[PDB]
Amino acid sequence: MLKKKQLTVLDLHPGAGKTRRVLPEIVREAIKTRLRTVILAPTRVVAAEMEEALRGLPVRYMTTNVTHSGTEIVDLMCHATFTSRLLQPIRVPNYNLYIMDEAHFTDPSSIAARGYISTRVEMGEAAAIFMTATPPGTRDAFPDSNSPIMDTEVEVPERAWSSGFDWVTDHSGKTVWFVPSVRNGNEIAACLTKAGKRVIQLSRKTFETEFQKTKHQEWDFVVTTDISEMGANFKADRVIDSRRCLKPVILDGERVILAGPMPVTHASAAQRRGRIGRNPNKPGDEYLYGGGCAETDEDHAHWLEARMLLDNIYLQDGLIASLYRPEADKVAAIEGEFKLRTEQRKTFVELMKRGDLPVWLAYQVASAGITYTDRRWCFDGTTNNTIMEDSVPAEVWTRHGEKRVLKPRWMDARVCSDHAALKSFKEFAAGKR
Ligand SMILES: Nc1ncnc2c1ncn2[C@@H]1O[C@H](COP(=O)(O)OP(=O)(O)O)[C@@H](O)[C@H]1O
Ligand SMILES: [Mn+2]
Repeated sequence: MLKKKQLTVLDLHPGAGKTRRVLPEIVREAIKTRLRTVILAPTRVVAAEMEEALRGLPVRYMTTNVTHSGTEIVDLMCHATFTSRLLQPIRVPNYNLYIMDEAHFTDPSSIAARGYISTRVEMGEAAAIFMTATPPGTRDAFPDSNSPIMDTEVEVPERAWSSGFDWVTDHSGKTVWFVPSVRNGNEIAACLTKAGKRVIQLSRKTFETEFQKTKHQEWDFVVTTDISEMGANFKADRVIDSRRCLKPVILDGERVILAGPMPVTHASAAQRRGRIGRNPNKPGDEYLYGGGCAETDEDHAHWLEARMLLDNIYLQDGLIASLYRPEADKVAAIEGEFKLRTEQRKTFVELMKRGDLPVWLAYQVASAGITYTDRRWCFDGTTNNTIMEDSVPAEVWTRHGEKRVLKPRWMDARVCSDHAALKSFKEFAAGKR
């Protein structure tokens, strides 16, 4: 059963073998029946794990080993690559079958991809399989696992501590710890180091290049933000979960703020817990969690950002894809209201890719008719848009040979929320990329 007008949700529990056992079964059938197929991985790390599982099968990897093949049937790329080529003039094949792994990923690109795909199925042109243990709207934070898990609600620290949390360091196994922000992770990683622990810190931006150290290095703690929910694999016996995240929120339609950490969805909680309990020979991995879950995530900027991407993907004349139905009421918008014309869309795409700016911010710049390399907007905003570093106004040497205070016309706190984010924006403002 692969060629019909239907979207299948494959929702086996974490570790049941969606990526390693089921996926190759589908690819083999799609190859056999000559079905133009795309496989969508959330990250390059998952893409490499798919390659091990798919070795032997004719798959065209559109990901950074590629050897020429006369078989053109199954493509594999990241969610974000898929959506990006759909925004670009580059021609994306009209696949008969879409296979989305980790189809709960809530990056705006993944959300937009699911909207595009569900619209193609809804119109009779394709089939689709969404692989995820935690489909949108699940209220089960404690699904089944391969091995029994010990769940404990505790007070989870979010700052350095002197006393009160001895159970954290009095543990000899390996721990994955989900923190509410990169800054909080830094402060916690320094406390754990002080106590004689070996700590690796991961975030979404560093995940691709630094996750590999968790396999070629000795560690006691992985201190990380929510990137590791989707398909990160550690050999850990314990997960510590604050169950909270900073959330980017559009305030008064004019700016994005990072709103003070707010509980995660049951799906996120389930996915974090799902990093352990995966080995049937090891009962009693521990899931220690800091608070409750909430499904009130409509204030997250990524729902509107997904509409901004989807308004810019052509399907047929006068038709704009809707969000995947379980995600469609998360955002109030006018369909098409973010559609840019051809040259501004180009700028939008390039501000998001080489510029490395959040979708919301790239949209403000592109739709103002600013070209990609014109950085005068990073300095000409209102004084409440002044970016601080070490409690003083940040400054850069501009491409016009002047020292200017960083003061963007549109303010998005995600570009100055941590040291790495701000360094990156400072180089963008100076014209260095
Ligand atoms: N490199 C590996 N070698 C052997 N077993 C693995 C490896 N990676 C994962 N597994 C195990 O295979 C099972 C299925 O994993 P996976 O297909 O990723 O599950 P799912 O996609 O359903 O979350 C899990 O028990 C996992 O621990
Ligand atoms: Mn998987």
